[PDB]
Amino acid sequence: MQATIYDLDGNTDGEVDLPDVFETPVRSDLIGKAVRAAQANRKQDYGSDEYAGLRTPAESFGSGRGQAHVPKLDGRARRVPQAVKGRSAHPPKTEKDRSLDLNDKERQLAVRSALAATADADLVADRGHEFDRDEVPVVVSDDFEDLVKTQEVVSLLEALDVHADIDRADETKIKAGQGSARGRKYRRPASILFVTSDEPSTAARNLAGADVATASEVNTEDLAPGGAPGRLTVFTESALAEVAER
Amino acid sequence: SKTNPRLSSLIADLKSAARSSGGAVWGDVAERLEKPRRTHAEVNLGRIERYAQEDETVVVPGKVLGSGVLQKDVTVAAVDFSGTAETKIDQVGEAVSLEQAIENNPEGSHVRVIR
Amino acid sequence: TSKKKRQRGSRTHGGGSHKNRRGAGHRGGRGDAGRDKHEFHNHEPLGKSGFKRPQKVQEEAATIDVREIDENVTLLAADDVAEFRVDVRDVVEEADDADYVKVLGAGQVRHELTLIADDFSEGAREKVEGAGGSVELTDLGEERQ
Amino acid sequence: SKQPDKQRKSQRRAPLHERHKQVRATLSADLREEYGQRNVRVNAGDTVEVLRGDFAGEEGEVINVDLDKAVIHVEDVTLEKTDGEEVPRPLDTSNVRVTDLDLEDEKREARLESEDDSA
RNA sequence: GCAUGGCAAGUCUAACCGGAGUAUCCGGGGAGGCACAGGGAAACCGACAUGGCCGCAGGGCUUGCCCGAGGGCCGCCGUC
RNA sequence: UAUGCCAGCUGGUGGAUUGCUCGGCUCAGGCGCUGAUGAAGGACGUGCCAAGCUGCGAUAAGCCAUGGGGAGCCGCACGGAGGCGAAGAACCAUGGAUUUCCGAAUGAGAAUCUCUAACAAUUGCUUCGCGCAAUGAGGAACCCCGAGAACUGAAACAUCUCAGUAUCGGGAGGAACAGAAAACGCAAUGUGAUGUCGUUAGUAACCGCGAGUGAACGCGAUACAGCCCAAACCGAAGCCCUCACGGGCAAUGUGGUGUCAGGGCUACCUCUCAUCAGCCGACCGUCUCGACGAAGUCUCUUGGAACAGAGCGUGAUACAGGGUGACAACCCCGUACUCGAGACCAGUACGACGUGCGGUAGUGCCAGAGUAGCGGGGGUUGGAUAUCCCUCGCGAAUAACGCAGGCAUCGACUGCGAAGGCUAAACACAACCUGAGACCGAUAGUGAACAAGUAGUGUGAACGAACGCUGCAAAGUACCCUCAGAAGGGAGGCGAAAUAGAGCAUGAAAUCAGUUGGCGAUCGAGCGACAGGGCAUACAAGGUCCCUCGACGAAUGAC
Ligand SMILES: [Cl-]
Ligand SMILES: [Cl-]
Ligand SMILES: [Cl-]
Ligand SMILES: [Mg+2]
Ligand SMILES: [Mg+2]
Ligand SMILES: [Mg+2]
Ligand SMILES: [Mg+2]
Ligand SMILES: [Mg+2]
Ligand SMILES: [Mg+2]
Ligand SMILES: [Mg+2]
Ligand SMILES: [Mg+2]
Ligand SMILES: [Mg+2]
Ligand SMILES: [Mg+2]
Ligand SMILES: [Mg+2]
Ligand SMILES: [Mg+2]
Ligand SMILES: [Mg+2]
Ligand SMILES: [Mg+2]
Ligand code: NA
Ligand code: NA
Ligand code: NA
Ligand code: NA
Ligand code: NA
Ligand code: NA
Ligand code: NA
Ligand code: NA
Ligand code: NA
Ligand code: NA
Ligand code: NA
Ligand code: NA
Ligand code: NA
Ligand code: NA
Ligand code: NA
Ligand code: NA
Ligand code: NA
Ligand code: NA
Ligand code: NA
Ligand code: NA
Ligand code: NA
Repeated sequence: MQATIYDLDGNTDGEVDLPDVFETPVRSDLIGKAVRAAQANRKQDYGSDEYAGLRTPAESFGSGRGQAHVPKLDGRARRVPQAVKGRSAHPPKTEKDRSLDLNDKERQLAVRSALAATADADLVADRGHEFDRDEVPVVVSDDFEDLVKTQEVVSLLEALDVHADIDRADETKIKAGQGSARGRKYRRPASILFVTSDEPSTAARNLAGADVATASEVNTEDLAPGGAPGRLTVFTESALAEVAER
Repeated sequence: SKTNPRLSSLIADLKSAARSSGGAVWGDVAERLEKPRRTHAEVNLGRIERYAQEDETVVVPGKVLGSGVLQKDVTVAAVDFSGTAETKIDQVGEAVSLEQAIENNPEGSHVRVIR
Repeated sequence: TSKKKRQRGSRTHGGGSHKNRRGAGHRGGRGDAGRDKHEFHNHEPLGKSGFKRPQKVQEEAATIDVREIDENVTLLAADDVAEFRVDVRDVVEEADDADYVKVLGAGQVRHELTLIADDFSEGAREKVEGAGGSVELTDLGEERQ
Repeated sequence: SKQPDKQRKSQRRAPLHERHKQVRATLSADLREEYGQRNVRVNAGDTVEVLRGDFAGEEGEVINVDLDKAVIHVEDVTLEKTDGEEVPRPLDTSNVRVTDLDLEDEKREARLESEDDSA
């Protein structure tokens, strides 16, 4: 198909062929499996102290005093799981493998498939993104990689009728639950992914909900956050070309 | 509890064809695809070459693999083909998707099932 | 929902009488205990059998059937064509950590083949010659007498 | 440290000299322009305007600055005790704006003016 | 064992290396594993890409008659 | 209708629940020894008032210097009084001063005190004098060398297994240990010090051949590094102390040479870029710390308070996180960017100084003994005839010799020189620094968020809790009445709220007081389910229900 290239003013400036991969049949099940793994693979091993509740010589009096055979020390029950201050019967364990494997092929196929869902304006709209454009992904001249101010990327985005998505991500949610106590107080919608070629866009990164990636290592997660296909993306002339062989 | 959205649709399409058109193979293939993957067909070229005949579409209710040699000029329809299978077959015949078969022949006529 | 997920409330978790799931007594003893007594059933009988030759006095032959060579002659475009001629040693995988390469005669031979290997089986020769071919024994193959 | 516990901790246990940064207030438009700084460490000499409390709107001279409790006393910003006495209502510098500076210190004034350091 | 999914006469990398958005992730790494032939204690030898018959589904036909993958019963082949 | 039953209401008791997190748990990166120059630990002191904790040591919550920092300060700890600070205090970094007694504890003794100069004790050197030195003890585990169970498993049990585990003895370091082949033995025209990771492989091997046990070579990686003696041949050409003088060591050999690319000697060729000794001496990276650091505190509404709603506007290489009277990029700390410092890498790499590498021919000059090896008895190992080690006895060769290649002997072949020594880097732990989290959230998570190894128990070894939350701000309740009264109560005052009033957020159940509805002093006990009546009921969140008649009318079905 055809890809309408845009200049830093938001005006058409020729067009390149949309590489084949963007024709890869969208497979949300495979994409979901790729995200699930990436999300599990960064989780940290945890678990209670091996000896928590075992540091005591408590013993059971056995039969004879009208008491249950529960280990006690200084007339206080201990160790056993039903006892306050006792061990945890089946606790979290450091030894547990909390990682998920995934065949390279299966994962690469998901990458290609997520790439392809990027070229479907309907999917992109269903995923939730706000925009008033018909073509997608949004391809742009390699000059984008030279921008330096966030504000400049804003103008370009407004010119491309895509800034509305950032308006969407411009709202943080204060989550329900104790995550807050561990530093996960906030969360926010995912907006535009900017795929460049030489280096992530320093100029676009701070944009509400924006994520910056590079064509050689852009993955399933940035292409389909949370395993949902169809993220409103903006590639770079050269980015678009590199992505082709992924 | 199938997971693949594509395999899921194919199955629904195969049913629509066996019901509307006079087809019986399509509903037959649809039932076998609904069964556990372990039971689906995994056929090599050697077997297609042995029981197929020209002008009679070979229908594999599974997947075709590239072991062995195929000389007959047949049209094979499968859920999928390994890269090699599809290459060898197109050299002397034609590899087709079940989705195309259902279209070019909704009455599923002059078809031979191979597993 | 899984089986495990539905156990809460069942008391026994499918073990029957609560007097069942205790120690190893419920398994007739730890591990293979009783493999000659109460649980002899389905255990290979006790006993010693045969002998082994030292690992480094053993030879491992790298084999291949004519059917494999033959089914891919055309495809082996990167290998001699003549009146085809293929050096088996260059076809067989594992042909390095192998003491030698041997051609076995399973399948058919639909071409005239000139095969070079360290060894062949009667069936392999008959088949390769019967299809108007020849079999050449390597120098290593010069170990027949 | 992105962890809330560690952030609050370091703020509550910061040594005395690191507490000056907990008693800083935004400068008025004029002062910002004059010295090229957005805020300054409120001093017991400065004049300030309350922008948030119940006393929002009122202005007065800073009477006291407690580093430990990171709080300031502003003249006339007080509470009526039961016995009738009038005591100060501690304010957080964050709800305050410095409209006038007490620059009797060569060092403070120097810091204010230099462009490589802030006061 | 089973359900689902990728690839398929193959399949998967391990430690580790490079990159990076730096525990995630992208690229590399097939060492080695299992599968691709078995039988024999060992020496050692080394197999049906189909020869026959029933016949389900399915297909065909001039509507019982053919073709009949899978399945079933035989032959035949490797080795002790 | 007393005693009383059931449910509720008002107040209480209690402290669940929800919300909150100054603590835990776990993972990761960095870093890593201290002590006779008396450590670590403990005791007792030390404040204006000082009991606990922290700090400190008779200079006692401290003294000095340099740098940073800054208008405040006098620890936790918010009182009273008083004081310190522009003579630049507080506070932070580095360095220095002080640093009681016990404590390895060392003059001798002793439950932290005492008696009349002290390296006690054991050693090395030695001016043979404690003159110069060493050792001792600590440390979270990690590490190395010795000693070494049993429960248990085998459905009993003895070998086996648990297990070379637990525990004990001795000792090192920041890492240990190992290490440049008398190797390997994919047997080869092959590999080439050592750890470690992955694999080889639950393979080979062991085993009442039961249960169980269990490698290696090699391969892919990580990191890489290779050398010094003894002797031959030389023979005082040497070394240590001392500023020197002088002394001490050393022919029982200091020093030169040399170390399987064997060496020495004799005659030659060429040459040094090997090695060894010593000099200099980092970049980068990584860890931590620090400097600077953009943009609203505008309007209306609600509110005790705007960080809320609506409206207008701004920054962003910064939309991580935290604070601030409620949901904050723009109010404050910080965050991106840029920059600086210390530590580690490392006395390493690089560079340089000195030395001199190597080759030919001749020469039976040299080359580590209770050894190699055999036997008796044991332990250990997968080690089976073929693991490693101990013990008693026996016991060789000399490179023209010897050992190994998984039974012995002889020959061949291939590999390799034991019985002397050193050796960076890659790997273990987690005390210490920092970071992180699909971990817990106060009966949880450490025993310990609090006085925590505290209170307390035991002669002792040892054992060992519970206790988090006023409020935006103390505005922490003046005055008056009452009272034996700084109690309590009444009235009153503060605040959005006192039913936030002090172990004070919320405030469940069991349960208590008062009280409301129903029952009730002639009557029977799984406390109810389902039907149906009485009596009782503010709203809300349910709105149906009753009777005449009529329509429809399954099975059944009359007078
Ligand atoms: Cl097949
Ligand atoms: Cl064998
Ligand atoms: Cl080798
Ligand atoms: Mg516990
Ligand atoms: Mg909740
Ligand atoms: Mg290989
Ligand atoms: Mg300034
Ligand atoms: Mg003494
Ligand atoms: Mg037993
Ligand atoms: Mg037995
Ligand atoms: Mg063992
Ligand atoms: Mg070996
Ligand atoms: Mg020497
Ligand atoms: Mg043993
Ligand atoms: Mg607790
Ligand atoms: Mg006792
Ligand atoms: Mg309360
Ligand atoms: Na304890
Ligand atoms: Na009881
Ligand atoms: Na783990
Ligand atoms: Na069961
Ligand atoms: Na049970
Ligand atoms: Na058993
Ligand atoms: Na038996
Ligand atoms: Na391989
Ligand atoms: Na350290
Ligand atoms: Na005190
Ligand atoms: Na001191
Ligand atoms: Na001493
Ligand atoms: Na002496
Ligand atoms: Na037993
Ligand atoms: Na017994
Ligand atoms: Na045994
Ligand atoms: Na090899
Ligand atoms: Na504020
Ligand atoms: Na012996
Ligand atoms: Na050897
Ligand atoms: Na508690």
